[PDB]
Amino acid sequence: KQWLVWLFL
Amino acid sequence: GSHSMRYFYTSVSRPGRGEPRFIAVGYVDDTQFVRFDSDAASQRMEPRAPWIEQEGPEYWDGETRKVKAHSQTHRVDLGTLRGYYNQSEAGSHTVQRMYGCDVGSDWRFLRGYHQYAYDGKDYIALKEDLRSWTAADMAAQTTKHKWEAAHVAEQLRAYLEGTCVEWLRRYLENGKETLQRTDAPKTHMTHHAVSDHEATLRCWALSFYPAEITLTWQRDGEDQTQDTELVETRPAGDGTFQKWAAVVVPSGQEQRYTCHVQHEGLPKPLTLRWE
Amino acid sequence: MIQRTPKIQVYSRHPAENGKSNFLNCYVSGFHPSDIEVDLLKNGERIEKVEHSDLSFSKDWSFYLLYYTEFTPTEKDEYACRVNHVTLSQPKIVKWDRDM
Repeated sequence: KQWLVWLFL
Repeated sequence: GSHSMRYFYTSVSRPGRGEPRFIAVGYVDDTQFVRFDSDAASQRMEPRAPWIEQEGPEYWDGETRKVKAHSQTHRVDLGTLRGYYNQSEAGSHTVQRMYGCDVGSDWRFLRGYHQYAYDGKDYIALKEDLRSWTAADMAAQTTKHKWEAAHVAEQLRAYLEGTCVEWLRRYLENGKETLQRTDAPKTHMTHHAVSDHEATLRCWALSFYPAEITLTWQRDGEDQTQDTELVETRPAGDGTFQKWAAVVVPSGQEQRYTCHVQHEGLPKPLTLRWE
Repeated sequence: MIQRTPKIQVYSRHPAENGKSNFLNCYVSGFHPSDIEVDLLKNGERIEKVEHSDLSFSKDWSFYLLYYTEFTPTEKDEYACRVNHVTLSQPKIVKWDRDM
């Protein structure tokens, strides 16, 4: 299962 | 032994032609089990292994929503990096992301990783203490500061040490017949006459899993690393892999050359000699 | 921005035997950027019944793909893989050697 958070650069 | 779950994401920008192409793939060890293609009509996370189809529609709904979120984050990251490097919109650019977890023989969390790359080169990565980030440029330095401010490392660590490993375990259990297996390589040797006095000996390993293997040619028991041609491990297309290694030898000296095969499916490494 | 030229391998899923079903694999790897063109040629013509895997990449961040089709190899049938990439000034062809 994938990570739930939205990660931005 | 140890096992791994890893998700890979790739988004390339198409200037003026439309939104960036986005493709995501999931792997357990060396077996792919899911995909997403933003150009595909389904617009769903699709199964690619037989043992993941047992998941109900809720699992797929969740994975589709998550992968679309990651697609959106990449869509923003493309412009963010175009700005950080002062590049014109006319250029097509690539952003690659990869994260996951490894587990030991006790099926306890062994390690985790999370890395980004821009236009083919490292951008930022998570350190193996799962508390800090390694950055390459000053733009990666800026992203690192942002993530240190937002406490990204703690959340990522929690995910990797809980849900990543738990569902790696669950995938190993659901697909035990596919994933918890080792296929020893079927090996043989080939002899051709390159010239009137030289001949190529080729050592073949076929139909093995996992992909981690080692082929070595030796002469008088001495490593021939510099004069042996060794192709990359290649997929057979059915869950198994292939590899071969060749040397050119003077005619009449083949009995001095040996091919050594190392693979997890072999109790001892194999030694092959032409007959 | 680094570029990388595709490494090409042409082979069969199983050891080829004349007159029995097999797959003709063309594995392209190590290339960058992702945009690449691949064709599987029989006796010069390109096969239409061609599939391919999903884009992935290795530890060096370079991409790899696998193109394949169902065929029955016969002695006297030429098979090759023709790829075109940005890092190639001309399309690259690799003939299928039954022992490679």
